[PDB]
Order: sequence, then structure tokens, then C-alpha cells
Amino acid sequence: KSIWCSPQEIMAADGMPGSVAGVHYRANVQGWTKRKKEGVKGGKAVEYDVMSMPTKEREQVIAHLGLST
Repeated sequence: KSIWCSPQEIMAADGMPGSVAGVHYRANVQGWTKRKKEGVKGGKAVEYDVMSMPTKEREQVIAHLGLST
């Protein structure tokens, strides 16, 4: 029921341009839900909850998927 996506999918969104940190800049103003995972087979893994982002932001995520699914 919960939804969590890594910054790679988010920064790949045209609505959210800039590298991974560039996305953090926009998320600096709003209190985005963030979680520091112990790294997934890597190191320092970060995820965001799209269900907590404004509805307008939600359209941008679905729109990116609408380009393929």
C-alpha cells in the first residue's frame, strides 16, 4: 500500500530537472518524506514517498509512466 521511489526515477522526470541533488533542492522547501536506508547492495540509499507529494507532483510521476505504461 505504501509507495517509495529512488531519486533516479524522480530526477529522470522532466518536471524535476537537475542531477539527484538538484531534485533535493526543490524538496528543500516542502517536508518530503525521506528515509536513509542502509544502502541496497551499495552505500547510502535514499527514497521518497510519492503518495505524500502534492497532487500536482503526482501527475508528473504518472505522466512519466504514461510515456511507456
